[PDB]
Amino acid sequence: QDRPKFCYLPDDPGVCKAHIPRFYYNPASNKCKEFIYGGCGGNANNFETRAECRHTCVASRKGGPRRP
Repeated sequence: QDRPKFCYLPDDPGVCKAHIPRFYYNPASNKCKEFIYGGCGGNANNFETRAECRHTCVASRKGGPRRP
């Protein structure tokens, strides 16, 4: 893909018992979401905003003149 494969990795907050506002890209639904990060496991898919999350994987695209 023209985009990073780590953007496909499901949200991986890990297995810890904490709470940190984090974000991941969901290509399967073509949408950004916020998740609660712990502190145990994780991946390269761990942002702090939706505008970043889309600019990471949903970059370089020109198709659909303002879809409904």
